[PDB]
Amino acid sequence: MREIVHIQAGQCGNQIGAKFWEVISDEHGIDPTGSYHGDSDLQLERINVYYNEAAGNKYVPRAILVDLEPGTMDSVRSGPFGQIFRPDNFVFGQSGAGNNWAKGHYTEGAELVDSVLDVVRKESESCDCLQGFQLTHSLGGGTGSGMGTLLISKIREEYPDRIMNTFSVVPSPKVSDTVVEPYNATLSVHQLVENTDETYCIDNEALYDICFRTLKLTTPTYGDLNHLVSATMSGVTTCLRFPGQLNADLRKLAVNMVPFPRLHFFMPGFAPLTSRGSQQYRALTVPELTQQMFDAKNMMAACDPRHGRYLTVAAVFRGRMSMKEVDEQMLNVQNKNSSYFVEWIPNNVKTAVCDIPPRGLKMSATFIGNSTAIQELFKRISEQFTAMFRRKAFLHWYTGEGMDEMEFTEAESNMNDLVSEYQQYQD
Amino acid sequence: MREIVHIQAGQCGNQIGAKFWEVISDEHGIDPTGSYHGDSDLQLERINVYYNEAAGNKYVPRAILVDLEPGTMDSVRSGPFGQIFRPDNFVFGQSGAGNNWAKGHYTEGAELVDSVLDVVRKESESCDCLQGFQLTHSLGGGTGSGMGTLLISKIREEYPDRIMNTFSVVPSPKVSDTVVEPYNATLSVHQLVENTDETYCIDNEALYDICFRTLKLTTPTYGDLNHLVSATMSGVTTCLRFPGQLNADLRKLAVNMVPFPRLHFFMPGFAPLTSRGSQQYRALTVPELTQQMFDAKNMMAACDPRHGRYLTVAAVFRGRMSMKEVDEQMLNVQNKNSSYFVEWIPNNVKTAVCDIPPRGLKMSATFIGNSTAIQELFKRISEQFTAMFRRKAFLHWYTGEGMDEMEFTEAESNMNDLVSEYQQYQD
Amino acid sequence: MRECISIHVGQAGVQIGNACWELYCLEHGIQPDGQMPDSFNTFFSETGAGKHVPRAVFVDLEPTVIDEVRTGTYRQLFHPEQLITGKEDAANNYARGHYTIGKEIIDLVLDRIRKLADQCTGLQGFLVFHSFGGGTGSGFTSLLMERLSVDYGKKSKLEFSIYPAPQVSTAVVEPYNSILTTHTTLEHSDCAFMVDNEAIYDICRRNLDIERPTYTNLNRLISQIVSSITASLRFDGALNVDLTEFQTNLVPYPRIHFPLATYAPVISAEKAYHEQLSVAEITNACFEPANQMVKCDPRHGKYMACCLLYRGDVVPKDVNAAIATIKTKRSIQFVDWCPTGFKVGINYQPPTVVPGGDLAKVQRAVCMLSNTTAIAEAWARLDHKFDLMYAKRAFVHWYVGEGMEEGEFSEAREDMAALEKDYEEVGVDS
Amino acid sequence: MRECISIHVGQAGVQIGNACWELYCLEHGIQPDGQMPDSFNTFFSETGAGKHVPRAVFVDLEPTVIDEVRTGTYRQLFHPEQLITGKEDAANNYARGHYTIGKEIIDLVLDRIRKLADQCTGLQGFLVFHSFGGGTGSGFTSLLMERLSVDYGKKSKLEFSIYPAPQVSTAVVEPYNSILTTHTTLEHSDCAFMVDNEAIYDICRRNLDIERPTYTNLNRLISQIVSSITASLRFDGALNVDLTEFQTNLVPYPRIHFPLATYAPVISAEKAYHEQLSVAEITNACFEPANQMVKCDPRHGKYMACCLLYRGDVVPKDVNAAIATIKTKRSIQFVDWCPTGFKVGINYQPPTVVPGGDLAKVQRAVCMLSNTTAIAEAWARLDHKFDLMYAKRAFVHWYVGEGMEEGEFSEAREDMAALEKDYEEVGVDS
Ligand SMILES: Nc1nc2c(ncn2[C@@H]2O[C@H](COP(=O)(O)CP(=O)(O)OP(=O)(O)O)[C@@H](O)[C@H]2O)c(=O)[nH]1
Ligand SMILES: Nc1nc2c(ncn2[C@@H]2O[C@H](COP(=O)(O)CP(=O)(O)OP(=O)(O)O)[C@@H](O)[C@H]2O)c(=O)[nH]1
Ligand SMILES: Nc1nc2c(ncn2[C@@H]2O[C@H](COP(=O)(O)OP(=O)(O)OP(=O)(O)O)[C@@H](O)[C@H]2O)c(=O)[nH]1
Ligand SMILES: Nc1nc2c(ncn2[C@@H]2O[C@H](COP(=O)(O)OP(=O)(O)OP(=O)(O)O)[C@@H](O)[C@H]2O)c(=O)[nH]1
Ligand SMILES: [Mg+2]
Ligand SMILES: [Mg+2]
Ligand SMILES: [Mg+2]
Ligand SMILES: [Mg+2]
Repeated sequence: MREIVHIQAGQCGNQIGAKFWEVISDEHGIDPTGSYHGDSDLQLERINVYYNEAAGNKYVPRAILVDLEPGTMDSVRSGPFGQIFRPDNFVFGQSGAGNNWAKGHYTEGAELVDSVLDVVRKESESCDCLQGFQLTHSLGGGTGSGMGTLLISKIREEYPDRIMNTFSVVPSPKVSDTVVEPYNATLSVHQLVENTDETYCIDNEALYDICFRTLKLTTPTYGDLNHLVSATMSGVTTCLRFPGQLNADLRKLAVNMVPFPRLHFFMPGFAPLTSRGSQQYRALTVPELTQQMFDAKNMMAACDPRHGRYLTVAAVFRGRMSMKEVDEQMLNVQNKNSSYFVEWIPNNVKTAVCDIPPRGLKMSATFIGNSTAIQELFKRISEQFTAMFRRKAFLHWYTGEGMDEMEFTEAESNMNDLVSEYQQYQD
Repeated sequence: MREIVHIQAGQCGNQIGAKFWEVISDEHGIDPTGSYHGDSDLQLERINVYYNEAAGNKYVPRAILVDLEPGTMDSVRSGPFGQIFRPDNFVFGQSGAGNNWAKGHYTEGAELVDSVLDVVRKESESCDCLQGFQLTHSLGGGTGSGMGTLLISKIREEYPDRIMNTFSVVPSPKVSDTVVEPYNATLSVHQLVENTDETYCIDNEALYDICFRTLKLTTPTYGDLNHLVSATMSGVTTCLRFPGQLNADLRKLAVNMVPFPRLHFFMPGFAPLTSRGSQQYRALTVPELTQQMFDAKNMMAACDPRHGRYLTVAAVFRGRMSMKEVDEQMLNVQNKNSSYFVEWIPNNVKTAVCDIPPRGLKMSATFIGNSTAIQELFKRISEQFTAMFRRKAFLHWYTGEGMDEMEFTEAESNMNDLVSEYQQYQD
Repeated sequence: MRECISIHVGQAGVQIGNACWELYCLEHGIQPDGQMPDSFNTFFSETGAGKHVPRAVFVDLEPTVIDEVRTGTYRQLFHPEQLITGKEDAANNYARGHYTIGKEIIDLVLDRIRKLADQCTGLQGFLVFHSFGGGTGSGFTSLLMERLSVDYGKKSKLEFSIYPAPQVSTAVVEPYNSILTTHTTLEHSDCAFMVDNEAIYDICRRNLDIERPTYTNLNRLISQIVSSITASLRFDGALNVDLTEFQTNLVPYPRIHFPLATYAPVISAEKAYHEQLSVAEITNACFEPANQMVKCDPRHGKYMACCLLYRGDVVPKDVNAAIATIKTKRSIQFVDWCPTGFKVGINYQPPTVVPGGDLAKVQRAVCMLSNTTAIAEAWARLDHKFDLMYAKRAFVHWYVGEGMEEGEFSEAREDMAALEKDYEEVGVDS
Repeated sequence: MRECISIHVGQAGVQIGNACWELYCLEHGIQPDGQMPDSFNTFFSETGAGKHVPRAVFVDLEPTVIDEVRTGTYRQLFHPEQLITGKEDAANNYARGHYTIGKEIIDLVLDRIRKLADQCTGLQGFLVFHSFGGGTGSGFTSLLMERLSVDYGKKSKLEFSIYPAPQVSTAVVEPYNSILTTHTTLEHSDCAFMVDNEAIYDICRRNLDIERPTYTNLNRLISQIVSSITASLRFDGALNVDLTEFQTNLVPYPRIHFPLATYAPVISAEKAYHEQLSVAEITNACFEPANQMVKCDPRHGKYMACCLLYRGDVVPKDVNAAIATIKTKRSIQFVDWCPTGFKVGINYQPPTVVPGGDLAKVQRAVCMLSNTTAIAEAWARLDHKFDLMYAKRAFVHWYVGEGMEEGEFSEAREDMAALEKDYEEVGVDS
């Protein structure tokens, strides 16, 4: 019933997906072995959105574990809550994309996409009423970026009316891990522009900034960053998984945040995020959730919202809260900050409220915002790509296995066009 | 409801504010952990004026602790009642002003002050109906004087219709801690002339003299001085925090004590003050409180009121008291000493009475006096500044930090104008 | 006889229906499981032996909102045939609720309404509950009212709405849906009552002194209004108002069928002790701007017809005195072509109090329904929001991406322009 | 019928109202919670069953004393909407109480007054309690009185004010506010009763031998004065004085409506036994310059009209004897154009004593309210203080920065000057 098929591509995608399944099984009371041990009956009527019924009161996720390096799935299986997954959903090659969009899209991605599509076909036909897919991947590598773009495209010709949801970690100028990040990022955006219904631009720089200044976390590993991303992923589907005063599925957020089809790159966030020592001094009400989730430091992208205009924002509230307070806080945000919101769209905020909060907290909010500050996040990638492309740097790799200069040119042109249209609608 | 935001600048300002928060938590029955353990509901019917309701039926001060050395921050946090403050309000740098008003107002304090403005902004927006701000700072250093002056300018720019309070300790010629005290004092007093609604001139001479001759205390440390200043600060706002026969908020004292906008420098005072050995030999009555308030020795600025004329006098009484005898005492004071009160203002003394006395006393009084005797406190500072200014002494630090000599010249001109206006209203 | 069928579509409609059915079960003595430990025939049909099933139907395009009802306290009051769930939500799309999702659920609700209407013998009409901002409550309501008009015809169709507020709004595409649904609500609704969430919140804040009111209090007030409307059918009084005479008195012109509801006295428990809740003072409180259930100032509008539904300990003479005092007030204005503009009904049954509710027990209560021109500026500001979002063609690709056309938006906008012109030319003096 | 509404503005007004309502509850037997285990209809409205709410209103721009009332022993007497509270105090500023802070709270208090006035059918007038010194009690009182004048019109307006003493005053900026409030009280008031705190202090020190009296004794005395004012309307007597008759007999010219109130006998318990308190001697004590509650000298003034309000075991013949003896005394002189200048009112019921009060129980009591020229000297030194402070333009910016100009300072000054000229030219012999 409104099922979601989850796909994880690349090492980053698989890590974030494993943490997401950790937090989801925590929400629904599913043990490390996959059997129900929750207390509330509300954890089971919407168990089919992410899980399948196995023999013997056992729940298996609707997850596809995709990568070219078998070590990633070895790690995922060996970790905690890792045996819950279906053994044959794990799909793997032997080589590895080698930080190459070209090999992740043409030469060793293609032989694996057949098996991946077979698995997702089985999962989609098994489910009762599909509503869409979720893909977690990063734009820096070749497996994540390249093969996830290919997979998204294939799903789009096979399921064009279902919603395409992706959670994409984009590269950042400060946190740069591989040398060919601009190429992979540009080539991946060239297909996420027209093949996805909503894209949540994650980045490591903003996550580290959260773990520094907001959480006051001394040594943030990837576990904490993936925990934040998993919290946002759970927030965007809480309304699907639980009842509430206002209910908003993925399609409702998509229709309320995509005025024009190409502007579906959203800046996610979460609230409350508190330090261990500072959470004891903080009042916990709707206004403080509102002020946290609208704060530029809290945002999960390396672009200041104050440098642009909010086309639309979403506030997927959770927990037992008053609707007057929520709507009034959204009203005050819209009024006292009229310069930061687009004038030709009155009521820029989409508000949803669920009643089941995340474990350990009595209320939480997931900020989603379609702002014009994505233009600079894409201009950084565009200028890095242009710098590496005038001198033909590293092009011999991508050209070595089928790609050509015109594909890079068209990817850059598409990214420039999207930046220009964000600038146009910013005014 | 008429809440007050507290700010501490510099080492002296931070210590005075910490002592003030300790004594005001004792007055309102807040334990060092922040929870309420009082006995009367009057301790909570006005708890929002200084404290923010945190989750868990406990309170945190509406205070922002500001310095340029983390050492003072650590000292304030580590002491008693130091845990109550919210950790993010602790705003500090790493270099320190180094007794340089330039380093505190133009380069390093200017670099840091954006965070302070952000914190005071979120504090002022979280609260319901803000009435004003109060700042505790020195005038001899560079952190307190310079950076608190910058903060006052920014706050007045952002909140032009709110009341400014500055319990500022001024340098004195005999107990002169540092060499550059008059430079810092003149530069601070420049902007304190116009950017502050009212200023309380305190100095270490009068505090030491009280601790010598009134309290008969053999070796008073900074703690007793800070306790005296804290008691006066609490007695200023006791009408806001508690009911009374005649209420008087800070705005009422401002309009009843500032006939002209530039005359808002007051000499604070507190009564009763008796030594331990003389406690049993002294009578508990209001006329002796009036005599203790109106004599020269109880003043907390090193200005003898007998050398000047009182413009306006405030007397914030506390405890179960009779109004007839209070008014009669004030009438006798104004009659026997008509030469010491300005003649073109009838009824030079404004009286306010609160019903809740300070802890350990059944009766207390706060003296706030606006007199022309303040002018000599600026005469001494101006002549010390002029002595060091003819020879360009110590100016190279400020000049190399980014200032210019004409700033000093115009600050001196401003103080000389203030002195002249005090003299020509003294007649 | 005198049965009425309640249709609850959309999340708002279903929740308001939950409130209404809790209120009615409390009023008539029906327990939540359907046993009474007469006058209930208006809304409840006795089935078999000691079982009353309400003449309701709960339709939504998502399962969950119906699902807490199917597993809640009133799971046995209903049976799963008048609780209808779809597969996918309309997603704030009038187009999805009207064309793509509505088409495969309209037949089932239609024949459920058929089996619920052929059972009763004195059907007065229908009560449809929804919002204008939601995709379901706009599109599927439009489709359902099309079907009801083409099938039943002369039968009355009372409509309850949650109008979008001027400022308190939760959907970005809300003006689009609101403009689209009225293009059929105009010619398919006999009477359309408006309720605005912002006004109800402000009322709860002032009168009911609740700092933090949720949707449940809003639905409690709406259910109280609906109960006050239907008390004439469900009880007896000195003056009784049937739905047909209600429409005859309240609707001057076929396009002008959008009255404003209000309720009085809406007070807390502690405020009720010190209040002299006389007939005159609640009658006055009905007309003052602050208790209007829709955010609009009646002062700069002019009334056409007011239906005063008194219930409780009310006698007609003080009602006439209160109306006479109202007629002498210069601030309240009436159109010249309506010399008498008060249809009055008095009912003996006092308004009951739901356990745990914020409303206090009162001897008397008034639900005044005024058809006024004060809704014209609300519609004008909705049109301003609509053409602001329409000058840039924003969000239109979602609606036209399923089978709607641009001409639909253009014709809806010109229909609202004509309707605003109609109010302007009917409020003018002669 | 025959009702009157009490308005309490400022801290002084609210505390005096607290004393007045405690005294009234003691008088009529109504407990502090409103239950009485007729004649009370003047000041109390009976709500439902066994609940009396006072016909009062409490207004402040600061929440200290109003919340003290809301948590005091009379918290059940008033409903919360009756006690209106601001956020920021006027802070001894006429500008703040009249323009900046008074504009956003005047509408709500006028709505409360409207809802309190239509409830009663025989509204005699209003009783406004305030003080000249306070910023609220000057500015907002002037604003409320001009709004009441433009709204109600011919309804009587009686106000009780705390005029500043020549020497005993607690505000520096006091003369500005005192001049400004009278500038509008001259035309928006029907009868302004004047009270000095210093005179209350002198009476407490001499008559009641209280060495340390505070504001509660002052408010008790003022409450006794107001109770003696309203006793002729709340009970029955041999000679009854109504508010309209009071104004007609006491006010000879429209601008001359500032009488001086005296009350007698005001003595302690121990001093009451040795005194045979007859009507003649309390009548004589009323004219004693030491017993006036305004610090002024009637000897250098000239009486124009005085109203004698008697309550207790009083028969008219001894009153006539006392008045005849008063006429024969040369030290008390009257204007030539008023050959008879005594308005006599006798009430049977004696004045009650508040438990814990300083006053002693007396069989008879007199509250004389004389309109005399002795207040010209009060206006004279208030004006001298105003001029002496205004010469240097002190504190003027604290008014100019809040929607106010020096031109109206000058116009209030010249209006006061015309007032002393009026008193002087009506005090001359013909
Ligand atoms: N937020 C997170 N970022 C991660 C995590 N693991 C890796 N990364 C980041 O992802 C970026 C590159 O993505 P991956 O290393 O997963 C490359 P992928 O396996 O998708 O492709 P190939 O390795 O080229 O086959 C790089 O900046 C990493 O630091 C993780 O758990 N969380
Ligand atoms: N009354 C008090 N005076 C103090 C206290 N601490 C310091 N002082 C006095 O204040 C003066 C210097 O003030 P501070 O040391 O706080 C200078 P600040 O830290 O604001 O500037 P920098 O030293 O340039 O960073 C000097 O006369 C000190 O003796 C205190 O707790 N109480
Ligand atoms: N008064 C009140 N209004 C509600 C309630 N629930 C939803 N609404 C209003 O309904 C509007 C949107 O329609 P919804 O009811 O939320 O959704 P829907 O009618 O099911 O249609 P969909 O958008 O397809 O879900 C919002 O603007 C709310 O103001 C409620 O419980 N009480
Ligand atoms: N007789 C009497 N006079 C009072 C009492 N309380 C205050 N006053 C007088 O009121 C004057 C000041 O006005 P307040 O009532 O205190 O204050 P306010 O009217 O609210 O106006 P603000 O100053 O703006 O607060 C003082 O000069 C007092 O003389 C009281 O209890 N009894
Ligand atoms: Mg990889
Ligand atoms: Mg320092
Ligand atoms: Mg819905
Ligand atoms: Mg006051």
